[PDB]
Amino acid sequence: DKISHKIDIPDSAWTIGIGEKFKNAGHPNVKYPMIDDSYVQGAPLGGFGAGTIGRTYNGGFSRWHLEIGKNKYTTVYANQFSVFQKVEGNKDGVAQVLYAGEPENGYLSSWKWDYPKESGMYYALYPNSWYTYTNKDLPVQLAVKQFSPIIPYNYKETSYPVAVFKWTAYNPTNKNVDVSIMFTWQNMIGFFGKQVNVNSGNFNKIIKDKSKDSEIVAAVMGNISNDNEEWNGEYSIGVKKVPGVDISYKAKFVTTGDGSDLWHEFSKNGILDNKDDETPTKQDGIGSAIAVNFKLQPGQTIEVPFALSWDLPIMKFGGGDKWYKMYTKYFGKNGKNSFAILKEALNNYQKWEKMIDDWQKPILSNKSKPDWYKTALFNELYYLADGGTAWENGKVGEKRTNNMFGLLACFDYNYYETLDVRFYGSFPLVMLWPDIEKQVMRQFADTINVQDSSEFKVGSNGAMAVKKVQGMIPHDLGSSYALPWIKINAYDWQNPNIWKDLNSKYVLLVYRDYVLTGKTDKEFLKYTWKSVKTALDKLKEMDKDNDGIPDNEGIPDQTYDTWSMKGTSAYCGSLWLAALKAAQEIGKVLKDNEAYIKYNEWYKIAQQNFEKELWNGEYYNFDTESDHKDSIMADQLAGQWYADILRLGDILPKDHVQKALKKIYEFNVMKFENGKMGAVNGMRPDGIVDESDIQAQEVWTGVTYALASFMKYRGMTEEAYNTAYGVYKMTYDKSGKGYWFRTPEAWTKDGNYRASMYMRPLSIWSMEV
Ligand SMILES: OC[C@H]1O[C@H](F)[C@H](O)[C@@H](O)[C@@H]1O
Ligand SMILES: [Ca+2]
Repeated sequence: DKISHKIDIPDSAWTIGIGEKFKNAGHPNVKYPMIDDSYVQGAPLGGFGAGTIGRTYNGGFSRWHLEIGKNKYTTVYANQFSVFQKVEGNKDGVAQVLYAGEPENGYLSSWKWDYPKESGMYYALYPNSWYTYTNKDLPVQLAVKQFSPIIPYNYKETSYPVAVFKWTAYNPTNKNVDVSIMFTWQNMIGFFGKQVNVNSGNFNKIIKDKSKDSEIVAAVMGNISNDNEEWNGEYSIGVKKVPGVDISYKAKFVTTGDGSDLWHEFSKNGILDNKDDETPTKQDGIGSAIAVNFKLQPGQTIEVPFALSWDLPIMKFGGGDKWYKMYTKYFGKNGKNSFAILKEALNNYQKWEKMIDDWQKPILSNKSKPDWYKTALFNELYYLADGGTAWENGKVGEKRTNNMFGLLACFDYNYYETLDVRFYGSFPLVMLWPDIEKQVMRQFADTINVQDSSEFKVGSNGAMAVKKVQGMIPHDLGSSYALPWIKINAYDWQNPNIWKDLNSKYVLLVYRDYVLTGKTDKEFLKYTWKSVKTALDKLKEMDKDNDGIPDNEGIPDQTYDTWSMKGTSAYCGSLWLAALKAAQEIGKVLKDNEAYIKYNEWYKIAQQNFEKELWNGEYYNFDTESDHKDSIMADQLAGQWYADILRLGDILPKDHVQKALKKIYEFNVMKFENGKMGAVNGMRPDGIVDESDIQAQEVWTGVTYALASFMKYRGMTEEAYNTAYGVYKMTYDKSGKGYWFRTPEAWTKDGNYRASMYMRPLSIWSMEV
């Protein structure tokens, strides 16, 4: 490997061999079908709300999130980079597709597939990823850096449906070598959203943009229809000319054929026919190819940028609503703008690289932090793009001031902005994209007094319940299968209108968003204040026994939605205490004296009774009335965790908090698989995992990262990082279960999982507060 010295990969990048088989991989541990796309994954490309494309460590474009809210795992084999090399003096050169695999059927059989093992590496530190190619049959070594401009405090470039592929080629040998790099792409119009005639009318054109000291050559792959539908738009691939490279292209090759129309040209001398052809297709799939060719002398290095863009302006959800995607603000809505997007990337990628380096640098340069922690911190952010992210710029047919936003909990539980989960998972938004965060919270504020008296069947017990109760915060803002932002509470496994955590978590999120953006945004507190008061007042009515604390009802009436709580729970009780203290403080900021006094009174009574009911001398009991009420819960002091972040001080005695955290580390971490897999949710005081429910026997990745954050604030530094390390290890390490770029909600002691691609582990960013 002589190419790594010519590029700048951070030591904390996650790494794997191209074509590496992984032997330890986990699978779903549930009864019903659950997504398992395998361990062949990579860091995604594409902006927030743009739709994303997962290019895996084997080189294939395989995890398709272009249909917003859906996960489709299938390798589009025509989408590749390929290389040609010929040493001066030899009769023939060699050509190779840079993909460690081959097609299942006979399409593209002429191409040279099966990139060999032990001949290259993949690296990822989101939003960047890299491939190096160090192959004994390729004398010139190559590397690519690929990325999308995902940039904190930037709501523009961060939305773009674009990827840059910055190639570096170096000749370590003593002979001249002719080199070509080719990007191929299928015209994917009709890949989704078209019920019949899926290729019909697709056509490709070549754009040559020649301006002094600029040449870009690009293929635009679109459809003859000017219809404005979810399926219609354009894809573009292209390259910017640099000194010493020549550009060639082929506008149209057949993807549903043997591929020799293209490959016979590329494999001969690395130079394509430059054949334009705008003839639309009928049944056949078609694609385009953009190539560069250059000669590298001994010791010479050259850099060349390619790019990919996709202009699919309309997202459609299953309930029938069509919305424009955020990036349309910047490029237009007509779906004929893929070249403009591509051109912007090709002309500005160096600036974008520097902007990404500027934001990563504070963390990467901190030599007190171990590299594994940096690997997790950056790569967990993949989910902000890959979580079915929806970000609207108007309803089709509709002009408002704000752009509504939603992140899925996951794809198996297809619910936007699940608030009980976002309590953990929204840290990167408040810390890095706070205008999005506040918009999402205003969305929730607006739902507080919505009433929908129509009834739904509760999944857990078959009983009927009201969809949405006035003054109760919703579980979610809908489903991609129905009507995001419009029809809330798509979730039906339990009735969220009786949950005891949602209203408190809402208030805690509001105050968090004020505190972590500098305690300056009084207008945000003013906007949300009525909803905060309503939320707490409604929750107070669920106190059955007049101890000043809402009573859990012997059912799963909170985020642990199969784990029953009864009476006063440590979890919901501590959240309530903290929410009361937050509301007191907002009351002071907004000069609402009567609110301050009321929530102060409620807080004092609740705090006294919480401590009396639950403090056992070593930790806080799980709750007051359940069968295993003395279980040690990993999340028992979630309210105190948030109180630390919100700078609300002690809600419980410092000494008791420290004892409880040490107990959790000693039991839930260290007695669960020797502390190498995170914190199990429930442990009995005899040191055996609590078996009352599956959720008690699970490690929750986002809960564990949050607990690590809590330990860190409380000065338990070793315990914090050891606790978090288990999650990193399981996710990323060779000794783990292969969950990179699909971190699940949960695993059991065998390492098998529930709900890959989950929002909650974004909570790792609470470790950076
Ligand atoms: O894993 C538990 C988790 O499962 C689903 F995502 C639910 O919608 C969430 O409310 C719940 O917290
Ligand atoms: Ca009570």
